[PDB]
Amino acid sequence: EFGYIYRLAQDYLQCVLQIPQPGSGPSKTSRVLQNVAFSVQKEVEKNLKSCLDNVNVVSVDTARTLFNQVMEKEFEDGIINWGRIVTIFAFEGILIKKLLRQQIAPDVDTYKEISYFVAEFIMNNTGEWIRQNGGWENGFVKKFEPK
Ligand SMILES: *CCC(=O)N(c1ccc(O[C@@H]2CC[C@@H](N)C2)cc1)[C@@H](C)c1ccc(C(F)(F)F)c(C#N)c1
Repeated sequence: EFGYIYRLAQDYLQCVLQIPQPGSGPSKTSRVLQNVAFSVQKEVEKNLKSCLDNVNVVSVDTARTLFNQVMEKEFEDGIINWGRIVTIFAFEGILIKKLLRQQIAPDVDTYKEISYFVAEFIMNNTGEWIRQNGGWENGFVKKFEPK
């Protein structure tokens, strides 16, 4: 459900921003996701450096527009797979790093807005495929957890 996906998206943004939230800590799914998505994010940052250096992410609306353009390109052939879902989180990590650095009126309460639209996209466009492929615990974690 939305709340579950929003918590994954929020946890990943907090991981990239170096602000882990105090308390019981991230779930097993979140821990596995942070590891795989961060690895994909680092690869994307290097491989698409010229492409990422040409944008100025001055606002949440600018980040939303950029994210939608990436999603149209990522899923243009209509196929969904777990590697593509991990790539969504990798792009939200890149967007929050650019927003911290380039946002016009830096607003600490706008990192949750990026997490929100990423969760809306995941739920609306990939949610049914995720559920049919086992959800996060029986699908995602089984595929990507350490061997
Ligand atoms: C380089 C083209 C470009 O400026 N661009 C863009 C980046 C990435 C894709 O598609 C991904 C790579 C190929 C597929 N696997 C998906 C498409 C277009 C823009 C729209 C862009 C630049 C920078 C960012 C950044 F992350 F830095 F904020 C985004 C985003 N989000 C998009």
